[PDB]
Amino acid sequence: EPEPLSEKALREASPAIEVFGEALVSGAYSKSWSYREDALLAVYKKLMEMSVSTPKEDLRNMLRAAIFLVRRAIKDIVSSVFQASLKLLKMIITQYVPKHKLGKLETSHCVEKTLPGLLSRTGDSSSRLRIVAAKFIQEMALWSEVKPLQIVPVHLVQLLKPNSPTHLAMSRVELVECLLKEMGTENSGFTISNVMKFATGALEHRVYEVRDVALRIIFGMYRKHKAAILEYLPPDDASIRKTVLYKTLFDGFTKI
Repeated sequence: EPEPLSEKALREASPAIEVFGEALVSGAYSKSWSYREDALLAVYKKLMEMSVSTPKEDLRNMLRAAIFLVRRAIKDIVSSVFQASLKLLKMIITQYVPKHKLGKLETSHCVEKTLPGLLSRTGDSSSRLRIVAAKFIQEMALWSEVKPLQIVPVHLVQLLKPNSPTHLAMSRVELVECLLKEMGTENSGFTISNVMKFATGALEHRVYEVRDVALRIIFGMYRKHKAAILEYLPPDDASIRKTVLYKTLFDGFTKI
């Protein structure tokens, strides 16, 4: 058996316990990584095998309990556990919700409860994991169930603090750059306004490599939206060119 749940865990995981039983949840909370992976794979199996005749309220409660466990496991240091959480999350969004016609409110809940944690992992000190997490976010943004919600792009363009951790910041600017290229600004969630707010914010970041991606984003936009971009930025003059970024920006525009 997995070790007993702490008193803290029993109350917080009550809805999950109600749905899956204490044994499974104890596995999910176990200090043993194999018990955690097994628990998540068991949740995957339990949800996949739910008959369509299951009352909708039960199916919703089960989704919510599964997402509770997913949200925890997205933080896992062990790759097999993290991967099982992604497998489960992708299944809930792309298979379970549509199978049971639960509605896009449930899809929204899945994304909103997990995206912040997924984004956190893109700040990991190991490149392997940063890439895994960012690629999953990229794929989730483009799933047919998720794209029309316009959730992912909006989350990605939220303020980036100038002192934010380098790996986290780099992953964020690269995600925006990548998804913006692929999705554009029509019905995606990205707009000239929210991209420019994000990118110009990122230009203040302390790390050159971060600012450089922000410049690429702006140059990309400028090619398509010259007037809007120039109207957004401070006006070009001799004084502002004393800062290297703006010299680069405005000279770059003139090069384009």
